[PDB]
Amino acid sequence: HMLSDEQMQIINSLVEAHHKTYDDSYSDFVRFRPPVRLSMLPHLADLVSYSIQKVIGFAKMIPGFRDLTAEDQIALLKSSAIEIIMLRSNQSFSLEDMSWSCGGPDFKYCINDVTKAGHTLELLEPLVKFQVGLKKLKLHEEEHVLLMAICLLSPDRPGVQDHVRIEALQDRLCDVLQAYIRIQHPGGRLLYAKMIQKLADLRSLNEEHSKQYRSLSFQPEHSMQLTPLVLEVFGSEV
Amino acid sequence: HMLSDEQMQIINSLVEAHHKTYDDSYSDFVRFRPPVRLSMLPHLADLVSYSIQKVIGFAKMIPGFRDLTAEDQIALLKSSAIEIIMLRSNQSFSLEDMSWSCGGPDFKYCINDVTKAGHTLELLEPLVKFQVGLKKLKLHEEEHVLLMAICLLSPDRPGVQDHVRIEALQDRLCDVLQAYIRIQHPGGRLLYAKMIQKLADLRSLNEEHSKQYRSLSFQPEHSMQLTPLVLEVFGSEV
Amino acid sequence: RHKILHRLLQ
Amino acid sequence: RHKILHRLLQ
Ligand SMILES: C=C1/C(=C\C=C2/CCC[C@@]3(C)[C@H]2CC[C@]3(C)C#CC#CC(O)(C(F)(F)F)C(F)(F)F)C[C@@H](O)C[C@@H]1O
Ligand SMILES: C=C1/C(=C\C=C2/CCC[C@@]3(C)[C@H]2CC[C@]3(C)C#CC#CC(O)(C(F)(F)F)C(F)(F)F)C[C@@H](O)C[C@@H]1O
Repeated sequence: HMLSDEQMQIINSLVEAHHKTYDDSYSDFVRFRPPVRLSMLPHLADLVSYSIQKVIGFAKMIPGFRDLTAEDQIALLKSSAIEIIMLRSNQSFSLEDMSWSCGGPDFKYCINDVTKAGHTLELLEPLVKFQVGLKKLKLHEEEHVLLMAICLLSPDRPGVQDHVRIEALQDRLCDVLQAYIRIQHPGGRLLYAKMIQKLADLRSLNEEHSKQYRSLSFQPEHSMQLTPLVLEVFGSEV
Repeated sequence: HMLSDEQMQIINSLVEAHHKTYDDSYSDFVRFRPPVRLSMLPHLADLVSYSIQKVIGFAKMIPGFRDLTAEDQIALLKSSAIEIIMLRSNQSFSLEDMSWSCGGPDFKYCINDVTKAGHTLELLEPLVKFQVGLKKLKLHEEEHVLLMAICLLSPDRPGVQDHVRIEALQDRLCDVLQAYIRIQHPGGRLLYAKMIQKLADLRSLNEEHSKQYRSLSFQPEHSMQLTPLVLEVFGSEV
Repeated sequence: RHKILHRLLQ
Repeated sequence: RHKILHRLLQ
């Protein structure tokens, strides 16, 4: 087999969208509230808020997303956001020092750093285990970006309305991945399954984060250190 | 005449409260989102949000404030906050370079800096004219701190309920000032009047800021750069 | 609600 | 409302 022109286009517009919303230099991080070693909460809130905007710009360039109703777009984004963030953050994750390295020693976050931002080992341990497994799948750019769009276009989210249209989108995308791997990836005949499972892991991870963020956001002394966008996206308004 | 022990105490607890809520080193400013030359909006929002917390800690130590109902305390704070900020900010204002200098060249804000945070000359011009006049009154520490507490305890604010109790507080404080000046300040027999007028100027200034903040906060691209506390205090919820 | 998300979604 | 102001006012 070989991919169709339509499939090929999808890959193209997706990879372009990724490059336009991911700055490999992390130079913008100097505009965040500085890291402090809940001393790390201001910087990581600034980090997540930044990533949410990037995740939004990415989604806007996914073929078909823009053509959903705003309600649905917000619904998909509000529930998949942290998963896209965990997914995209694999690019900065490093196995050699088991942390996310972002252009410097100040912007290197280990588990202990994130523990000073109000999270527990109950999240951070499966998260790092997740990032390693995902790292070990040695995904192509095309695969990485596909997987993220698949995650965005999951129809089993709370709040979606046109589940029929969103499922059609996700399937179209999965075919592109299942195909791509078959043709363009040597030695990956279990990979699709391995990626699908990575999605199932993200749901658990989403749940644990949501528990902990809920704990965090319920204390005004801490939620005041969050950002209006974070509060909007991770908050529970209908 | 000479001040009573009660008046003397009031002065004492007020000056102590000022020192506890004003860090003359401005070292905490390195924890704000950096200044950029609406490039200055993130840093000044971080600056104001910081000052609001200090203004709150100050008010908490004013004799009698703590004994009001929370409703009233919030009402007094929500409407006087920016005035206390303009008032307290005189301490960093400098006539030699016509700007607020806060420990460095990065933390030196002229009119042009604040114009990059979403404000117009319509505010910033009378503001600087205000800061100069106030600077020229060469207030004692005791007078400066009194004037701020008077401003906080104004009963003519929207939302106050026990205007009777708050007026009693403010008068008690004004007597302390009117007295202090008489006794402890040589050559200030017009000063009380000059300070009272400074209060009337602040109301105009409050109005102009409120117009402009309302303009600013109505644009999501800008309000997202503000902070949860700023939004709470300067926002209009009842 | 979601004032910011609506804007960011242009 | 005013969740933060209530806290900051202890
Ligand atoms: C975010 C990215 C990168 C690193 C990601 C990293 C490394 C730092 C920790 C992050 C952020 C992790 C992914 C998820 C995790 C463990 C978290 C969290 C959180 C949280 C909060 O509850 C908190 F704490 F209040 F801030 C929330 F919701 F407010 F934001 C760096 C680059 O790859 C870009 C990518 O876009
Ligand atoms: C605040 C202080 C100092 C300088 C103050 C200064 C110098 C900088 C500009 C300030 C902040 C001025 C007093 C008032 C003014 C012209 C302003 C403003 C504003 C505004 C906002 O609308 C904006 F823009 F969105 F951020 C608001 F509401 F969101 F905050 C420095 C020290 O004296 C401490 C003192 O506590």
